[PDB]
Amino acid sequence: SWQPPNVYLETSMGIIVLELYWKHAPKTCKNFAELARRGYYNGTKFHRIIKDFMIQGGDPTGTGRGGASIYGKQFEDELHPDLKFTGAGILAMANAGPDTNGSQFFVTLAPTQWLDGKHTIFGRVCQGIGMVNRVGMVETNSQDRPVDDVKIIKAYPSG
Amino acid sequence: MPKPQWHPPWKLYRVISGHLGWVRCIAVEPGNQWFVTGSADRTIKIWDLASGKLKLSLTGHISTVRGVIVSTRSPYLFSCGEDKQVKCWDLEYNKVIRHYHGHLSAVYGLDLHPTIDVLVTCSRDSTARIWDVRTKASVHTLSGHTNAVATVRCQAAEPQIITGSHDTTIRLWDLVAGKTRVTLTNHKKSVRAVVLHPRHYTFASGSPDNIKQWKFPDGSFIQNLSGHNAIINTLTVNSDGVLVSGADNGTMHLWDWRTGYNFQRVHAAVQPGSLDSESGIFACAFDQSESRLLTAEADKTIKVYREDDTATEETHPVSW
Amino acid sequence: KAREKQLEEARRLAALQKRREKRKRGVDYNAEIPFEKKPALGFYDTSE
Amino acid sequence: PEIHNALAIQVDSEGKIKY
Amino acid sequence: RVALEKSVSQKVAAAMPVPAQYIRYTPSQKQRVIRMVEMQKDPMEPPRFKINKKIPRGPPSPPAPVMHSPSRKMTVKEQQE
Amino acid sequence: TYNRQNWEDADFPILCQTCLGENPYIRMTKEKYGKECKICARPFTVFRWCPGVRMRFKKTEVCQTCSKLKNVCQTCLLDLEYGLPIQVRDAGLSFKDDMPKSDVNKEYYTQNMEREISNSDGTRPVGMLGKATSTSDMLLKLARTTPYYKRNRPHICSFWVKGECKRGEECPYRHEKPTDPDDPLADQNIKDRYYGINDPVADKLLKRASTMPRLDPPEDKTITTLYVGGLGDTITETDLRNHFYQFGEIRTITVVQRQQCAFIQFATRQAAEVAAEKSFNKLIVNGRRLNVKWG
Amino acid sequence: DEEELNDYKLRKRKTFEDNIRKNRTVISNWIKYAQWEESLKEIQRARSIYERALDVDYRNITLWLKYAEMEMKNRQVNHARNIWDRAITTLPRVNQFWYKYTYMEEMLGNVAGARQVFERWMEWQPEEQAWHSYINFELRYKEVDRARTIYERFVLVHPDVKNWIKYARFEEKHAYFAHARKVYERAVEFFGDEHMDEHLYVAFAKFEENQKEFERVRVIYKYALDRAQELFKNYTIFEKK
Ligand SMILES: [Zn+2]
Ligand SMILES: [Zn+2]
Ligand SMILES: [Zn+2]
Repeated sequence: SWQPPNVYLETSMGIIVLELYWKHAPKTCKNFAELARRGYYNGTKFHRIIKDFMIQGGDPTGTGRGGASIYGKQFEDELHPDLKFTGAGILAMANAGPDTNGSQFFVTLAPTQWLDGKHTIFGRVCQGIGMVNRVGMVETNSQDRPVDDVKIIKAYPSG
Repeated sequence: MPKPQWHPPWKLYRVISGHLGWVRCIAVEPGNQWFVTGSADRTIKIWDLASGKLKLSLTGHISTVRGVIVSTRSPYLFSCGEDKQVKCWDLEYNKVIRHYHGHLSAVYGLDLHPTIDVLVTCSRDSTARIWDVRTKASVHTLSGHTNAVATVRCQAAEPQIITGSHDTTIRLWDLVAGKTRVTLTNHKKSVRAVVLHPRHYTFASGSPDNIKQWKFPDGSFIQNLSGHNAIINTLTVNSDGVLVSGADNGTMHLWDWRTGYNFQRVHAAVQPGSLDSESGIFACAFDQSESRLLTAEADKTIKVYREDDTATEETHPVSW
Repeated sequence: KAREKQLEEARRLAALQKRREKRKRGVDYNAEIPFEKKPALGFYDTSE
Repeated sequence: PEIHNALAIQVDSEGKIKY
Repeated sequence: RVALEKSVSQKVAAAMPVPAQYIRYTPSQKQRVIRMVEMQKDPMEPPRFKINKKIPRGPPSPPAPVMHSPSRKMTVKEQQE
Repeated sequence: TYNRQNWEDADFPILCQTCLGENPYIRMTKEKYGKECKICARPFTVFRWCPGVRMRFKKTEVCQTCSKLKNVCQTCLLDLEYGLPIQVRDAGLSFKDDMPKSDVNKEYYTQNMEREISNSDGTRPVGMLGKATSTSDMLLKLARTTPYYKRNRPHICSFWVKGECKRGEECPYRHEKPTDPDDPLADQNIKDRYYGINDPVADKLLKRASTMPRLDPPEDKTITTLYVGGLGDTITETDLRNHFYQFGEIRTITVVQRQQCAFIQFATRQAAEVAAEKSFNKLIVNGRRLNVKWG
Repeated sequence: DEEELNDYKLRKRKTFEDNIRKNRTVISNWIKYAQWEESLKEIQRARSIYERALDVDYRNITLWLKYAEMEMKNRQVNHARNIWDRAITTLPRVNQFWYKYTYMEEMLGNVAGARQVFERWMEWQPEEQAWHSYINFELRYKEVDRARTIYERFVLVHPDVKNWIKYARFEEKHAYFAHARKVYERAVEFFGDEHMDEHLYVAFAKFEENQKEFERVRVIYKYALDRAQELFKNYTIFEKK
């Protein structure tokens, strides 16, 4: 199967090496690796950008509620205790509701334990947490997106 | 660097006098039968184009007439002056029939839309005003220039309104909203003349610093026609690609529009009893046949230039 | 010069005597900024 | 997981900060 | 021409000397139906408010960046010239 | 010589739920340039309606630009999101915004903000809403949830106060005794209510909110162990661990149904203080409300 | 005394506002009002006065200079950085703004990343004093490959015989003799190859006389064969040595 430990993502803010939680969520890590291989999360703008809470990119719809994953239609969020949205550099999926998650990746530098139970964490940001914190510090509009659009240039799912 | 195309030089062939003030503006009737001059004599004179005979003289302005234009699609003559009043003359009775009023200072020029029949005037109160012709209603007041707006140009394509002002700025406006769109600040001195090319979707602006060719609609800078370092008061372009820059010191320069190559420098003489300081081109215009150049010189003369057919390419070679 | 200063001193003395015992549609410059123009923000600043 | 006023800086390609 | 004719008609109708709608309101705090009715203007009735209130002119548009050729510094002989 | 305030003519008034009434079908009247604004003194589109059966025929008072600037109702002059005076919301969030008081400066500032809003998207209460992202500090404790219709009650009949209301029960005004005129709550300048300066309702609600220690805690001598009552057997240690996981690392989380107390302690003093402030009569987990105190 | 001071400040502000309203375009009234507001320790009032004066006429150098100096004389460093960023983005051709911004961010700021900010000025192709000050700034920050790229862009952007001689002296002083010889060879090949300047050849002969006298004699013979009085003096110096 596809169980990469860490992947790389180069964008306009910089290059970040993010670990994947394939030990607790192997199916979500395989879906994220297949979306990075197919370029589903590459080139899509940041749909959701909270005020220094969680910055979500790679959503193909761009409104923060749509998007398609590698498993087909919507992916069920199977949260685990080893991969929780807590601390700094937590990688998860910005799901609006339960059992509906796409291929978008959200980096959180703050505590998100309230949304940790309703979403499956893809992994952790081993490198480039400062770039995600600088991207999430920009002011956004009421639709969780600023006037300028920031996307992902390249994605390498090595492993 | 391509070689410029050879243009034949021009020569003065008649000088018309009779005005008792500085001739400030020249317009040509679209059927090429006659032309018309406005002066500092507070009179507007209709002159025959071929014979040069004085056809008519109209009074009614109280100060110096600064701009005269003839409507291409109506039998109307529009005159603006230093008396803060714009007059629409019906030629059908040779009388003033409409008074456009509302400028706070002297009107320095005006232009007509070729399609919509709307009027635009630029004045010394740092404003341009857009007037509906029939209702005499100022439908817009373009403001944003910090000094007096020396000239205005109008065209059917976007952007419709071009303004050059004395605060070294050119503003490309939007007609329906009355707001500016593009501001060009490249000139160092006062932009006194703008002219639009008939077919290449480009325009040029004149200042004592340089002449600058740009590109519609974004106003991107194309070329810097250098030389002719005097106070350029007027700018006209031939349909054949000849650009004529006339200055306040009396010197005239002729350019190829494409390469920006000056091929002729013409400094005419003055009236018999006249000072050397009274040499200056206030306005110039081609005819409808694009073969006669008519200049309004500051010695109360109209000077008319013709093409010199005897010259050939080896007699007047193109430098570099 | 000195006469206007003496008149201002006499007016201040009369004002203090009346305080010890409209605005004419004007602008009071000592109460707030007359025409407050905030500086433009960009790339820096943490206030004071 | 296992851990438990300024303006927006715009950078395009190699262009250091869009001013 | 259509936009300018609309502007001319609005300006003349403003300068000319002299039905109930239904809308849906979402208060965002369910929905309501509001019958928009304009009250009748009294023709026998003067203007209400003083409009000759002059204030100083506001700030303009933010200034354009100034392209120039590099400045030729004049000599001192040019300065007494 | 050509600067003046433009007249604000727009439909769709911005009102509270309480002043709008309770009927879904409202009959509505609009004047184009009826009255002037009560703050910025510009003419504006005046909306008038009856909110219900025996109400007052409430009408809009301030213009739409002032109400969009301070995010308040056009009649009640209270906040749209919370139903509070703007002095209370400015004490909660930010009081450094301010506004000029002299009429020429007020008209100039209002014209500048009107031009800024008209050059913006159209409906945004400037960057102050960007300073309003942090919320629920103490304002949600005293915010009303029910529509307080008693401020749509009609006025007191002045003829009945002198005992000469000849209409009797036909009189739509209230035939009851008024409030105390010696009470300082009865002054209520409209400009003071808009500017948030010495409003007595705001002072009374600030004194009422200051007497409710919903975020005080700290009743232990440098001990992070705090007892949350009201949990019982309905709330277990899993909900306490999920609440303390947002604060970071928890030293001890336990629940005892003999005393119905949840013992929560953290290794960090700030995390334990945040957990005690979040559970001080404001936390509900598993259907059980918790009140934090010393244990 | 407080009421008398308030009346005096109100009278001074009324006279300043009347002098502003009488003549708007006279900027000395704005400067005097802003300096009087700064002298009474009202920073935001003077900032509003300066912003109003810049809204009246933004093209004046002294308004930007005085408002940035008022920001720098207080502790508002980030305000001064914003003021300088606005002054650079509106008026790029004024070199005094660039010079005072670099002295503020180099002495008081002490940030090397301002050099990257200085590279914004290198987009604008300034006069040669900017290149010389950047060479000396990179020498003060102890960088020689960066200064080599700076001087290469200086030779490419502003080519002159004195510029090539300064490049040769900078390559000689940085202990890169092979790079100095390659720069002298490129200057001989490009700068005045057919123009016959006879000054870069003298510098190449001096560098060769520092290096090896046979190549210096060959360079002096080639300069005498290609050519003035200075070439004859250099040939006589090569024959005497
Ligand atoms: Zn309300
Ligand atoms: Zn208002
Ligand atoms: Zn009664």
